[PDB]
Amino acid sequence: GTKIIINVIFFDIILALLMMSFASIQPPSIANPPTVAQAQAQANITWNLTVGSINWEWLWPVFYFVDWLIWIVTTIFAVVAFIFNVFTTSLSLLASVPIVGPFLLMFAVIINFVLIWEVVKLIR
Amino acid sequence: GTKIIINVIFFDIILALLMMSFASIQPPSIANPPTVAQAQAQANITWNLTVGSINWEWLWPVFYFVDWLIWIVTTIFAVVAFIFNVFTTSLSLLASVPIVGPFLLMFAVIINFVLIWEVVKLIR
Amino acid sequence: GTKIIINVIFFDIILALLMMSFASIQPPSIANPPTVAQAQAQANITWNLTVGSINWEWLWPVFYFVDWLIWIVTTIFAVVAFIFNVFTTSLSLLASVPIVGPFLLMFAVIINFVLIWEVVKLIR
Amino acid sequence: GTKIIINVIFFDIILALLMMSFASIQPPSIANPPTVAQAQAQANITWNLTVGSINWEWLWPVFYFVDWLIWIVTTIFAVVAFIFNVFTTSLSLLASVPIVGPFLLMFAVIINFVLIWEVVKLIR
Amino acid sequence: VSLPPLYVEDAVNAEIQQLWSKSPTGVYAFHEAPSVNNSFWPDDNAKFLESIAPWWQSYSSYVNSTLQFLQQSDVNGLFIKRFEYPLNPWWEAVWGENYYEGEIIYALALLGKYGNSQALQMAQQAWLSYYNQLKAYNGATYTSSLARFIMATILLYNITGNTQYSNAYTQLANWLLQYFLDISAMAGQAMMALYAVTKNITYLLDAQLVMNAIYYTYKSELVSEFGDAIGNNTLASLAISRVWQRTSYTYPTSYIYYVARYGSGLQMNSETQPWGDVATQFYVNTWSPSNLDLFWASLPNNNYITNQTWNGTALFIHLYAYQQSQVQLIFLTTTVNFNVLVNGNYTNYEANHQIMQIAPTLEPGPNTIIIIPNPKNQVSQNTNTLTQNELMLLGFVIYFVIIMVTYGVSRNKTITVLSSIVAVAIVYALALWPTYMAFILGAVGFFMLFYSISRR
Amino acid sequence: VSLPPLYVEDAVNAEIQQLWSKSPTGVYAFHEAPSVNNSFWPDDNAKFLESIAPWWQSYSSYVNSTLQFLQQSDVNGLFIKRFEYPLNPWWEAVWGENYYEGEIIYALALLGKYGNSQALQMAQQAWLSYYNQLKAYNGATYTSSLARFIMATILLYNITGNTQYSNAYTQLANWLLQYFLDISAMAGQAMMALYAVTKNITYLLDAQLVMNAIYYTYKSELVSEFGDAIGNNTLASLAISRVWQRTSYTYPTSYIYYVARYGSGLQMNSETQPWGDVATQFYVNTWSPSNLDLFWASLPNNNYITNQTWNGTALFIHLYAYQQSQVQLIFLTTTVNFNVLVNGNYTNYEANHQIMQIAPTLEPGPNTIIIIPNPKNQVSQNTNTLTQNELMLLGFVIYFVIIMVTYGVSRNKTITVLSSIVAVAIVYALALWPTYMAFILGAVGFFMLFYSISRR
Amino acid sequence: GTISLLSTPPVNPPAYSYFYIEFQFLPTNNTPQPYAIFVGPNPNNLTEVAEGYTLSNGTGYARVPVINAQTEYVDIVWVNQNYTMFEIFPQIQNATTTVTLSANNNQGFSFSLPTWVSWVIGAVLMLIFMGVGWKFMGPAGLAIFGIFGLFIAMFFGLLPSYLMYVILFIVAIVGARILTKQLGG
Amino acid sequence: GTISLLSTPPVNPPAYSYFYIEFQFLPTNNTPQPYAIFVGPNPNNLTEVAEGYTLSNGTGYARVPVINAQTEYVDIVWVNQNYTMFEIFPQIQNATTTVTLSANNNQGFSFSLPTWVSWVIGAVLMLIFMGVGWKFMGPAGLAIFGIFGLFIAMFFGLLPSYLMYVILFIVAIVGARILTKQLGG
Amino acid sequence: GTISLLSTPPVNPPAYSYFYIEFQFLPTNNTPQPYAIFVGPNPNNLTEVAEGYTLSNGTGYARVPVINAQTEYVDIVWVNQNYTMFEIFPQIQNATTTVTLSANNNQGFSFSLPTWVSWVIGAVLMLIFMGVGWKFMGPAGLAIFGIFGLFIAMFFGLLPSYLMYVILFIVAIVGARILTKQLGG
Repeated sequence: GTKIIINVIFFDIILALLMMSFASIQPPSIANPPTVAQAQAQANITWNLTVGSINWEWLWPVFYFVDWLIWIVTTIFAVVAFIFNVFTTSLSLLASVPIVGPFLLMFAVIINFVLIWEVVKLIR
Repeated sequence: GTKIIINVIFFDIILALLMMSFASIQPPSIANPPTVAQAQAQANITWNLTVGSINWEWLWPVFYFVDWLIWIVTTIFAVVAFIFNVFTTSLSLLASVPIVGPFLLMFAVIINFVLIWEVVKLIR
Repeated sequence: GTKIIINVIFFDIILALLMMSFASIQPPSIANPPTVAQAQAQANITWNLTVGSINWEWLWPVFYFVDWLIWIVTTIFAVVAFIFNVFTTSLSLLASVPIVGPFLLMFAVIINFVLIWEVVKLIR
Repeated sequence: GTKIIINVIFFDIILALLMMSFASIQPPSIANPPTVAQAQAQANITWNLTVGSINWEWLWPVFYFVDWLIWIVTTIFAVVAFIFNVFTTSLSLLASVPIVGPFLLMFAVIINFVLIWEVVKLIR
Repeated sequence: VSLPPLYVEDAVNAEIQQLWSKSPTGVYAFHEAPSVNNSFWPDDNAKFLESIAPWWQSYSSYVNSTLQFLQQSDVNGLFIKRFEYPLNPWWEAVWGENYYEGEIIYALALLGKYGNSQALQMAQQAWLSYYNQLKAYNGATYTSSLARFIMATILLYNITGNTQYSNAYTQLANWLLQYFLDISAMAGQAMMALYAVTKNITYLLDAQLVMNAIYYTYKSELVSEFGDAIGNNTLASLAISRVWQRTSYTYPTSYIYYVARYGSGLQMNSETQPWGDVATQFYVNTWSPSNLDLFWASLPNNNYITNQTWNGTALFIHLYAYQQSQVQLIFLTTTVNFNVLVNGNYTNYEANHQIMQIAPTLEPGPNTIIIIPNPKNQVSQNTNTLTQNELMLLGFVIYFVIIMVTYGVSRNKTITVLSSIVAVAIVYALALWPTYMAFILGAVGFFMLFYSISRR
Repeated sequence: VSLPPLYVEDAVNAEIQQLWSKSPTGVYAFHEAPSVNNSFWPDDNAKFLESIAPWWQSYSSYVNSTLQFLQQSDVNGLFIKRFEYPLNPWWEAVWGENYYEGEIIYALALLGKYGNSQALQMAQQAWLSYYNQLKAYNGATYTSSLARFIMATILLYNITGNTQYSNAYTQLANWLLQYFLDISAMAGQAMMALYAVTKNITYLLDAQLVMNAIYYTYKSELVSEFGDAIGNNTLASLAISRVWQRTSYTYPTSYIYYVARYGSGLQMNSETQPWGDVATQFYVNTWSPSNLDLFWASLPNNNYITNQTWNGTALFIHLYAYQQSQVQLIFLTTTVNFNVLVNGNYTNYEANHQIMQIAPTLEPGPNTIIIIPNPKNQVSQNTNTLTQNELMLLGFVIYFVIIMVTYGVSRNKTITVLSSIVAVAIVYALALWPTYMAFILGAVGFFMLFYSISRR
Repeated sequence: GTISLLSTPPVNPPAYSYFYIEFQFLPTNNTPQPYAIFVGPNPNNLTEVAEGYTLSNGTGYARVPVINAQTEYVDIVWVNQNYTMFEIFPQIQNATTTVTLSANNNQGFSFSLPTWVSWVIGAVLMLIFMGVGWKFMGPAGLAIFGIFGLFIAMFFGLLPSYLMYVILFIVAIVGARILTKQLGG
Repeated sequence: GTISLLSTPPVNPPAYSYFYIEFQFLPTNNTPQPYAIFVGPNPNNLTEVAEGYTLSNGTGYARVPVINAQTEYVDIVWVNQNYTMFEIFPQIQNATTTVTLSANNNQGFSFSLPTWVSWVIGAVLMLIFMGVGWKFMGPAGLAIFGIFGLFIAMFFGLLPSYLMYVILFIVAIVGARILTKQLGG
Repeated sequence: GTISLLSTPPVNPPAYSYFYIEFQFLPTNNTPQPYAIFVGPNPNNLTEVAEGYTLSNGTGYARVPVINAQTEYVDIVWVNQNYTMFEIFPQIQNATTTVTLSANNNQGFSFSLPTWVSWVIGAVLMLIFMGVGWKFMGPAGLAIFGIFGLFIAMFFGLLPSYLMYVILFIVAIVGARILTKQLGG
């Protein structure tokens, strides 16, 4: 649910602003897409058995598709890293309160555990 | 959720219009579909071992399907690029306000981070 | 549904706090991502038949993708272990009540079975 | 829908308690994860043709991934068995009423058929 | 990880439930007698520690308490005898050296063998202190305490490995060779321990001399322990039977060793109850077989068990009695079905899943009881104003009364269903209803109260 | 990344908590005495910097403050002696050259060795200034300051690598060969440093001459540092024991070095407290073993430790005392279980997870304490109007009173539950309730207040 | 497989206390496993407590309460595979409880009532306090003044302590609800 | 990688204007990348502006405002990798603003108030206008008459212009909501 | 693995301040890892703070507060693997606080009350201000006038500062809710 994600991030940013610490989340990164020439170079392994020579040049589309899949996985991992950073920064700001620290921390980490479970569901 | 996407885009366009800058989003591009002849030419690698000659012509449907898959991935990437452009243009318009810049920017980038998380979910 | 997960965790933490036992859930772990060099070393098996020598070096992207998949599965398992720990700690706190033990336990274990069924759905 | 699952289980437990038979559902089991050494031992089949010797040791990640998949399926089956047991126990408790047996049984088995259809959807 | 058996658990439970109070200084410990209520003997707590050593982790709190008591009841290395409560009709304790303090050393060593490194260090320190004190004089101490010292030294050498203990006990052996019923029993026990460690014939010669040489129950318990050390079935069985003649036992909890049956003050003297526990557990661990463990026997008059032999796969009890009468034997066991044979008449028996019990009638002459566990073709069997309706009517009336009164006082319905809940509680408190209807109506009222709160 | 040990932390914490105030110019710094309250000695802050140099990053703020104080208390390269507060009964500071300013150079160099490049540049600049000033005259300066200058030059050559320092110290060596207790101690310390850097026999000859030559505590601290440099266990241990005779130490926080036990004004003279810290840490780092670190010893009367040797795997303390009495030794350590031996009596001891402490009774003659860490067969143990119910009734009454008063004043229910929350707070403020019930009712009131706000 | 106890359970514990047990499983491959602790008088009548899943190591740490009976059997169950039970003899607490309210130090008002009259008095007091709370605050007032009245009953010799946890449970769920209602869409 | 400026940033710009920067990245393989422009007085105190993702070419076009300080550091950040900053000296605008209302051509009523009295006057005027709008139209009247009153304040020497955008932001979101409420199910 | 401190924690910090710690992990392969900082008096009684995940580099930067006790143990925990603690001796702040209200420069009204009377006075003041806020504005008035009253209490010698954050937390969640209610469907 994107609505829950946005609500958690909005609560995070509002609380951060209310502590007179204006810090906005930076846009997530995206893994580099795989070029066609990279796939062509990947599937250029030619070998020479005693029966003759053969090369896996015609397997270019398969390795291009595999490269797209690994790009998908890498982008998912980068988004995971960004949201982990959001988690860390939020509770780093939260942990400085002297006495009411533990309880506010429990509630904030419950909310950001909802966030992290959304991330885990995204992983699968 | 397409409703959240439409709401974010509508807020973006309404705010852009209210700043007396009438600019509508352009339609997203779609990656070129793979023709049958392209797949036939892809799987035309014939090799001649000492045991005889053999060609992977009968593997045409498999490479056609792989080409359709890479088309799906490329279209997803193109949609990603278009929405990234929407992100950039929205906050480029937003960043010009003199003093209330940072706070309005925080809120707008939270909304467009909901947008970007919808995009990331689309990627997976 | 992340909302149900968050509600169950919030009930767990609130009840734990009300028993004067302040203990917050720790962030879940994430399995180590697979490096490119690890995949290269994995697909470095070269064999020497009487017909000649050949190596599966060009199969690097496939094993990289398989490594990403096993990373996904391992991360799912780690999240499973963390939520199982949450289950165990919650009812360990719940089981100490002298007489009303069994009934409160039945209700709490029904709620945490909703939690565990969410986990099982995550597994699939 | 986890909410429907929890509602059905709560109705089951409440009715069981109201018949003065306090019995809570036991936590579901989880299939054993596959160790790395098990996958290594699985892909240790080396064969010696007249052309030379070759072993499928480099296919370790593929069989590790297949082992993770069969673990997923086995865990799904174990959850299925547990919920089937819940089904059986619920209507075993329900079937003892002398005269209003059949009708209460029809309604309870409709509810637990909603439960079993949720299980079937989980299977797929 | 070991668990205490039933006899030890019962004895320690009875002693703890009855003989546990507050010491003058602050640490909870055992007093001496139910009637005295004043004196706190550290020696007595040492006896309890000896009794409970093999399963120390079970009674962790009590052992920690008595260890603290011993720690604050030792001046340098030698323990004092009493911590007396002043009789009303800052330390209040006689400072004389405590008799059978070698028993204290043995108890601490036994505790150290199974764990409790604090107890082991305590035993080593007190060992050194008392050994120096003895070398100061020679052999001018209590003789039974000296025998228990030899036992403690043997245990310490067994579990510590320090070589000096070896030499010490050798010298200590000479002292025991340099020298009542109970002292003779402990002397023979130390003789047997010395033979077991060094295998020298003279120790056996002295031990068999004590054997051939052979009221106030404890003496019989030391005699039984001595006979158990020697290996004479007749003497050990006779002494343990004399021990059992005057004990009170019920199946679940209580196992009380009286101090004198003929005496007016039977009570539970703490000097003997741990001794009785040690005697019973020693007899069971040594002479009884692996599963069938005989720990209690009610023998009226002067009946005494003579022999208990595990011949092949069947237990034989040879017993002597007077003026017929019936004895009652209780065996700790796991098996459910097994056949007993009194003489040759195939009598029946009672057996739970953990305790079996036979109550046969025995002839005046010597008689044999043959217990065969897991037998073929088993023969023995395993056999061993107002009224309710008026009260129910009154309960219904009271329930309707309180519900209507609540509705009249407060027009709200949620308060009314809450009052229905509390009315179920009240009518259960007076036991006017059976628990079935009370619980059903209570659960219904709970769910209906929450429904009414929801519907507002 | 290193962390300060417990003794250094305690001493610096006590000095900072007691001897930290505002300088006349603005930078916080240490004054001289608790009673004087006026004079601020830059030399004293240099002594503190010497004490805290090895773990400088821990006390970053205080070191930065005192470094700024030194920066504004230096004219060109030579520091002034005092920054006096005028006695009421724009710069106010006597401009005379500060005694033991070579100590300041040594402190800045020691700070520079572990980091703080500002301190290193300061040390180099002041080194050049004072070396030029000395070459102007010859050897007409304070001799202990000259010895500390040789030490600072040695450190600077160690960490900077500039060759001129080498030549300088050689010439400086001659000056020290050209020339009270404390000055003799520093002269011997510089002799030992010169031998350690150049390995020339004449420096050892002079150092052993000072050795053979051997109130106001600091002198003893310099003597202990000199003996530590030499390597004589007897002299260094005796001096550090004389240091410890008149210190006040508690386990958690305080470690105060008095300036004179016999004198009326014991106090904490800042000239000596960092010196005492340096002496203690030097003695621990050099003579004590890796883990078992002895840093404090309460020795009544004139008892003094003579030797502390780590023989194999056991620590030996040879100590001399007068008129029996009991000394108390405190060791910094990590291990929990280890056995101490006073003479041969196997005395007990106290040990936390970080501090062990022994309080034995010592004979008038020389005595040996043997501490064996992680030993086999350990012997020593590790032992060391109204009432509440009326107040609870009053608290219940007050709670109901305030809730009812709030409901009467304002008919709203949200205000009522908020008043219940604040009533829990109030009844906790007067300590009428235990914290358990107060917290339970506070949390319940919080959640019920939010529920009531939701339900409106 | 087999199950074992890594920590000895304390025999003869207090009447209504709890103790930790350290139970470790054998041939558990790598996965958490379910368990349940059936505690009760006589092996036939067992009341189930302590659900949860053991660690991947195969060792689970659980809390076991003690019933008000002379003999209590505690049975660790793997839920499918092998199980084991042990017997404990907790100290019995007398049905009648005597309470001493201390006023002005030495003087103490000591009294003890039969369990039925104490229960009915506490029940009527709970009625009065819950009704007053409903009139004053509202539906949340029910819970708040129920907690207050049960506290004031526990101060006297009245309704036992564990009843509190019941209310303390029911509040918790409600709290969770409101928190959720302030988080999602 | 490295980041560079394809367009020279104008030194000495007006007080509250904006300028475009043309920043291009190096070894960006083929994907858009994040960036952020921290603009502020002194490198320590930077206020973040201009989120967005650069084009796949590796060049991003962004807008940078100018603060009312003599020295302003503008720092383009790749958000993870290398960053670079440059200094700009914008023209300082005096705190006191003098406004000239021209009536009948040549004659002009010129006046200037201290910033505090102008701020409080504008605040009270905003109160009056927003209350009147709430009475007249409603909750949307709040926004409409806030815009009107802030316009009439900007006509005088009163509250600065950018405050408008705040309201102009808050209206926009509301508008989006209603549009969504008229589209989906 | 092993965990280490890249920055030295400042011994003897002020009473209620905070400091940064720079803790880096060893054999962390490439992934972020959890951590928790248990800070408290004596190693047995630790209160948990500073959840979060370290960077992929293996180094995490965290904030640690200081309790009002002479000895404080701060324990970084990897949450599963190795952990380490260090002791800090913060300066103790006296229970009684003396406040000086300066009027007309030199003259200063100085006063200090016992902690209990100050707490009860602040509590009653919070009651009065929150009730007035509820009467004036509404449910949001509760929060607004609670903030105002707690400010006016902090001006005097009254309720401590951190209480504000509690309210400042509770407002934030509410704000999030309304924002969400104006975004989605």
